[PDB]
Amino acid sequence: SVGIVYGDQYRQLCCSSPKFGDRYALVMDLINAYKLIPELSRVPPLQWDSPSRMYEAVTAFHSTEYVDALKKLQMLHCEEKELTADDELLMDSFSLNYDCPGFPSVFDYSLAAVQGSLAAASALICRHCEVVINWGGGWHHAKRSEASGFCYLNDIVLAIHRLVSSQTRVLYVDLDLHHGDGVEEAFWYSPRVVTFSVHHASPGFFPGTGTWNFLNGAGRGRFSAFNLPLEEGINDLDWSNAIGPILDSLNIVIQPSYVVVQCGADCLATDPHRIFRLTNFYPLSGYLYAIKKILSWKVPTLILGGGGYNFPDTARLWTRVTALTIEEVKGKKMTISPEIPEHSYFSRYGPDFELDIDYFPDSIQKHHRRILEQLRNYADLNKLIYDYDQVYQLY
Ligand SMILES: CCCCCC(=O)N(O)[C@H]1CC(=O)N(c2ccc(Cl)cc2)C1=O
Ligand SMILES: [K+]
Ligand SMILES: [K+]
Ligand SMILES: [Zn+2]
Repeated sequence: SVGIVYGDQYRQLCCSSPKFGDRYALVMDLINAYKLIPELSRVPPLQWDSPSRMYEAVTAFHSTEYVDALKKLQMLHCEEKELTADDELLMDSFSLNYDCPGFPSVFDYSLAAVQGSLAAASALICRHCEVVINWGGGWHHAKRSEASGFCYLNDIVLAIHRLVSSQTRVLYVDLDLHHGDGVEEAFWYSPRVVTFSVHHASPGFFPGTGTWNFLNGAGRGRFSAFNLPLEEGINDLDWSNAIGPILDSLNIVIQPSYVVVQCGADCLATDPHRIFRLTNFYPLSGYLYAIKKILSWKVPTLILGGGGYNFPDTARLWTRVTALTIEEVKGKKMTISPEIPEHSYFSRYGPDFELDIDYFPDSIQKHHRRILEQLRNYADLNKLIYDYDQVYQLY
């Protein structure tokens, strides 16, 4: 069973932010336009018995003072009440400013992603679903006491905490254009959550981490945080060859109980960032290559969204990821028309109204040797036994 998180209230909240507007509606409506919803099990967002239960859940990671501030920000924006100088200073102390400003539903909006991803984790734990998709989740930058990169609450960290707290190891794979710093930091000292981010890094590029400083964890979590920074311009094939052996080696050595994949769509060639040149093509899209490989491991998996600022092309990609997941999990052939079906947001898919995006297409060897060494160090530190040459052969 492949699950997907949605709901009427969830849709309105996921569409209430100024930065991401109606992206989630385009995504879910295109999935619906392609007749995928009857193939999927709807997973409703988690709700709580009381304010105290909600607060307990969110402060499993975030600080009480930060959650207090995020609630107050919504309350202030809920009225005409412009912030006092003291309130501005309070918000600044949590980076609830500039790129992460307040809006009338900022706490409800960020809490909704947490509700969705926690529900997804529970459905995996109870084995109701083999894979769960949450295209309203994936906010990998939020820190314990700091908003960052349009992320206010870290739904990923809270979902992973629910998985490991259910011997359990989690592999987190972050495919976003940006380094998954918030998730990496949360599990820096934890050997049982191994994090792996592939991303662009360059001077002045957000958030700045995930590159040479390589730090890789600390304490009992030493060697447990993996990173592969790539230069601008990389295409589907080169990105696939860069991460492919790393993914397979992580699965062999870690033997994870769960995999959590952040599938931010800002690596697409048509994203306004214009840094990587990945596609959604399925003849092959780097995203689909990676997701297909992860799903072949037959490990219960959470697939999350993230970045993606070209909303129709994000919808194009995530619709294909959803169909691929159905096909790989259920063994059911999926046939998506190359033409965008008529539906509410059909006019947004100009100019050609095709499902393919409108695009025409040894430093990594050193990184591979470095990561192989780090994997061996992780395995030694943690008394894990693994076929050294079967893993080296992957590269
Ligand atoms: C969780 C994924 C979506 C939101 C975060 C993310 O992964 N995004 O896609 C980037 C895009 C971008 O340009 N930023 C950014 C740049 C500079 C500054 Cl200062 C703050 C934010 C992000 O956070
Ligand atoms: K990433
Ligand atoms: K870790
Ligand atoms: Zn991003």
